[PDB]
Amino acid sequence: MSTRLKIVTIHQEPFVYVKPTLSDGTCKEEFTVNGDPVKKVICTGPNDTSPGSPRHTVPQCCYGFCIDLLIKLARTMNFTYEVHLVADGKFGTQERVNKKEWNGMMGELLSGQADMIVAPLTINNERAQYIEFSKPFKYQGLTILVKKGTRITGINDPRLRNPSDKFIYATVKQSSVDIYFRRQVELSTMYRHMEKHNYESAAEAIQAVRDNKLHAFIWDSAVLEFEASQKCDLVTTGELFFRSGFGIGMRKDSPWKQNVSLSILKSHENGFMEDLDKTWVRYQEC
Amino acid sequence: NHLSIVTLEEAPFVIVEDIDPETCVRNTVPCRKFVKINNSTNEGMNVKKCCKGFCIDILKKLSRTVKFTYDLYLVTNGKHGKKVNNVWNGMIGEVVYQRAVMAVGSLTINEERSEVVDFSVPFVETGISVMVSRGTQVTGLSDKKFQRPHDYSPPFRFGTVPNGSTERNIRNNYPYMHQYMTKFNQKGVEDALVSLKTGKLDAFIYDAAVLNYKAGRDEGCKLVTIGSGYIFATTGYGIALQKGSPWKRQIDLALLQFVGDGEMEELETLWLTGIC
Ligand SMILES: CCN(Cc1cc(=O)n2c(C(=O)NC)c(C)sc2n1)c1ccc(F)cc1
Ligand SMILES: N[C@@H](CCC(=O)O)C(=O)O
Repeated sequence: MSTRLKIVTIHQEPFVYVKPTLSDGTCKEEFTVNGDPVKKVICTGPNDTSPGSPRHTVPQCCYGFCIDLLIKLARTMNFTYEVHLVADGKFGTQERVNKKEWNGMMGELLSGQADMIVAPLTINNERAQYIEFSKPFKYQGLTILVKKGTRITGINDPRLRNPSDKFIYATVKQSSVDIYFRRQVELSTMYRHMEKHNYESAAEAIQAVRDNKLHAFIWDSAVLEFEASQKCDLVTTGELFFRSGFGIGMRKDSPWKQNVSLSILKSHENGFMEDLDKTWVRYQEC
Repeated sequence: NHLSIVTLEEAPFVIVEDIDPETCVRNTVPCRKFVKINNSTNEGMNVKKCCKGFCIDILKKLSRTVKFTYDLYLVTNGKHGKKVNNVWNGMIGEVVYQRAVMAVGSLTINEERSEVVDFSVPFVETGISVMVSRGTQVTGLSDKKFQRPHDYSPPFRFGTVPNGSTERNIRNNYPYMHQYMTKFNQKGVEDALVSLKTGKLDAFIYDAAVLNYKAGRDEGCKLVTIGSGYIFATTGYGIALQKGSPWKRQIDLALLQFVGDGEMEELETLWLTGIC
């Protein structure tokens, strides 16, 4: 028995912060900038971060923009949910197996493992052929994150348009940014360099730009522009090459698709989405 | 395959032109407007006008990609869309009461409209923006000059063009501001830009994408959008389609292709980019 929605998510600060449960299996009482309590959910994701390894599922503490938004969509539409993290830690791309299959959250949604995707999931043509996206809950773009000192014009710096070994840049494997370079001819000389260095996770690449084991990171501006504000040693370069929005993922059969978009609009209109942004996304300076 | 499609003029989204002294030339598509013989009869005639603009270039692209032909007309019953005694008018109205298969123009997606019609994925970011003469001090809609206008002496003068998404958003969220604004209702955008430039109005609250376009193209760059062109109650321009429409998928995937291809950034360079 159930009508309890399987919610797949990913770890992506400031959208979804994932932390351990306490010794009783409960979540730490944290309070916002305002002083209001941080809303927290339990998310049943794995522990072994290694690829091709046994996934041992363990309850964890999930909170962030996308959790507040999920709690909102839940209250509003009146539904119950269970949150779990994407078993392979990926967003979703379609790869050749003749037959093709989706990895990450996209794979999870389409396979039945999840009934909805509440994460910073970029809306694109590829995914939209297979899944239904909500009206966007965020509009951002792509930018380049570098260590303070690294000088780059933007996406058209000679160190990026003509690659080498002195300058190593990459993105997250099996994401929309991967698909973006993988489908564009003008960026063919970029993707062939980037596929040699792509990271399993955003956290890992942002770490590698801190370690100087990476020079530039092409990723989502809502995340990158945030990491720079949190970590003053890192900086974003150039304006925004390509603009994209985030949407709630569902299957094409899902009878919630209408009511999800009606809530996202209700929320934009009544300043609750600007409220979420003011709470999570836009804070700190360097 | 041959679809009835409604539009509404609003530069630079939709631009109406008169037919050549024989037919519609260049990037222009033909567009019929039903003009009344008199104001005490329903008897009128379909004038053949010539349509162009950002949305017309999206519609031109969509017919090619999605593989449809169309009969383009200009909405005469109202404007964008307004619910009057639970009966819709304008572009929205045309789609609801199955007079149009779809509506293409500067039509704002909002929850209210999404209950009656299906919207395509957004193609232009919009919402509410506040235009002033370079020098007016406003934080945003949150300003006590707006929220509480009689707290200030003399009161702040601000208006909108009623019966659109802006007026619905202000009515919905700020009841005191709304009731105050009504006395400063503007016929259209040109009146308000004049009322602004001629000091007869201190601020004009309107659609973000049109206000942003008006700032960038302003003669002497006197009129400006508050913040750096800051949008409140953020939304977008979508193609209105009938609820449960079969064209939604085909149109959404094409629009998503145009964003990815650079075809959309191209359209923004040709039509929306400004000087200021
Ligand atoms: C921030 C929430 N928004 C604005 C928004 C989202 C979006 O994805 N796009 C696209 C785009 O990338 N489309 C493929 C454009 C082009 S302009 C645009 N504006 C929003 C939210 C709800 C809504 F109904 C409309 C827009
Ligand atoms: N584009 C708006 C009209 C303009 C406005 O209200 O600012 C609509 O579709 O209602």
